[PDB]
Amino acid sequence: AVVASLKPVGFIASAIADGVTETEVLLPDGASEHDYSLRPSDVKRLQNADLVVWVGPEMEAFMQKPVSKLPGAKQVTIAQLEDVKPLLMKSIDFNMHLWLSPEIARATAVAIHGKLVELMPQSRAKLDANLKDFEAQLASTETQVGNELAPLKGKGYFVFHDAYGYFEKQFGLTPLGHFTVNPEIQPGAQRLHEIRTQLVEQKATCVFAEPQFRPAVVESVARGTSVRMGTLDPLGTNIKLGKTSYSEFLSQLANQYASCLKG
Ligand SMILES: [Co+2]
Repeated sequence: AVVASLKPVGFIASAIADGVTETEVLLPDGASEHDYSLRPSDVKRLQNADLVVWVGPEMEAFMQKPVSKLPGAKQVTIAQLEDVKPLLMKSIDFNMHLWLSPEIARATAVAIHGKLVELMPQSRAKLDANLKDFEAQLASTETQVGNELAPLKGKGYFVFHDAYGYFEKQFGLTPLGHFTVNPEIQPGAQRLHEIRTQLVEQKATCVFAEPQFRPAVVESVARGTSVRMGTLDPLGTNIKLGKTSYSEFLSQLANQYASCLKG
């Protein structure tokens, strides 16, 4: 099996490995990439994996130590791939939400493919086909997502999690910035004043919460203002692993944006 750190990383892995081997994801649905510790049993899961795919030490802090017990030959460490490094964005220290970049997703898929071919040369033909099928899917999706978000150019929005920079830049979306907010408690008066001022001064169209946010949080932020409330899921909790899962994840995100922004 290929073991991926986070679910969308698993979506990319499962496209290349479909019909050759299994793909498992380490981070459970609902968990945060920034606040997690691996299970006691994951140690054996990593040792048995054919391949471990992760972003890198600036993203999955929960994997630094366990990954040092693995040869670099077993790893696809996306942030440190030669073709990924020139693609890294700041951030105004790079933004490490790489699985949201169709071009880094392609570089990731090439790396996975290269390595599975070495380990399973008998499955070369299937692996080659899976890479070709992944490219075809992703290019159709890029076209669809591009068409979807183009009429939304110029509509400014804020988000509560700075995870979307690679996606936004490729598809011409107008983010205004992000806010650092507690997902669990209602914002107090100060934080509400600072946010709502920006919402009004910058004439925001939307604020986007995330699934792990209890509804009353964003509702409190939006109260009074004419700003609409949306939801984005950067980890595609909703979507099941499989051949078409990465393309599905990107389309769902574009729909989430459009569902609030169209208007
Ligand atoms: Co994040």
